Amino acid sequence: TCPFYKKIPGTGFTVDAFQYGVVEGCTAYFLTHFHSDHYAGLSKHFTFPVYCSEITGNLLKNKLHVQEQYIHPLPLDTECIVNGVKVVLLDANHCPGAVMILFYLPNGTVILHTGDFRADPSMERSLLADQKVHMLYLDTTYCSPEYTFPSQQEVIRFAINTAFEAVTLNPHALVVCGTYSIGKEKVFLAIADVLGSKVGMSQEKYKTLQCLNIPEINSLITTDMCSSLVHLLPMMQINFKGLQSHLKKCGGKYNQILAFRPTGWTHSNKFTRIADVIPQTKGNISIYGIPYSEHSSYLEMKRFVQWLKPQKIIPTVNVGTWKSRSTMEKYFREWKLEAGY
Ligand code: NI
Repeated sequence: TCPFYKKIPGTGFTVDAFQYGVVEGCTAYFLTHFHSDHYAGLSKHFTFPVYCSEITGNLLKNKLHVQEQYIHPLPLDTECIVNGVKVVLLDANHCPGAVMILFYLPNGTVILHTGDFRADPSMERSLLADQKVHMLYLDTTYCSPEYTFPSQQEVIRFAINTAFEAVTLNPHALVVCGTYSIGKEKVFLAIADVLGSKVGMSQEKYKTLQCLNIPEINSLITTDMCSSLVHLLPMMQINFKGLQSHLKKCGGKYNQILAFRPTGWTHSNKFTRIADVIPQTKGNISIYGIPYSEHSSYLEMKRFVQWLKPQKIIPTVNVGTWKSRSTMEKYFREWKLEAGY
């Protein structure tokens, strides 16, 4: 049954709750972003309102085939009335189309649901700054002090450099980039731009990217693999048995694959910096794992929460075990005591 942490008190509203059938008393199902654990349940046979960003609506319509009439996109940063309740959608700094939602209840309570987010200082000067928020439904994916990671701009810098040097040394080298969902487009789009290439991909992956309101996208992606030296493949295929094979498929056109795997955190974050990363090499192929995150670091989350000073915090990730729940509450208390809310 729909968990309590996906229900907004004093509304007929639920958040990211599509896999429990008809939720009793739900007049509106919000969707924060197009990642499968969050949309699990939607199909062409959904006949209840869905409220989401414009980009998310393009993905619902074109990838899952939901019918134009049941998709209600809202603009960002704009006060909207939904079934007699004022809401606002804010950019979550997660994947394309991902939002946070602000709900202003008739009784005067104000609730922020983060969806999935990477907290940033720029959020402290958004519409959030204009009033008190009482309840915070929080993306706690990396809510532990070991989770440090660098800035996206640092990680993208590294990648642009590795690739440029490798291709300038060997003009017949391929850059491959691993993907499974939307997210992390900047990794591959940045490398393509330094190399003067479009990024080549399958027809389904091209389909996904054409929903995203990226400007000038027609100049940046293609379905013609042969014309292109940055390629996207499945992350299930980013390995030696899979790369070798893929290098065979190109028809004696490249003699070296340099590939990137953009992961959130892995335990080699604790001991090695970004400047001093190495790859795994079997022959002419080399695979690099890069810590590109679209979720808050521990410190990023902590700063945001200490600035917001909510009266109550409900975690939405890592809630399945008592040990995890207990561990997060301890951090929340630490934070509150240090700050004096
Ligand atoms: Ni997500």
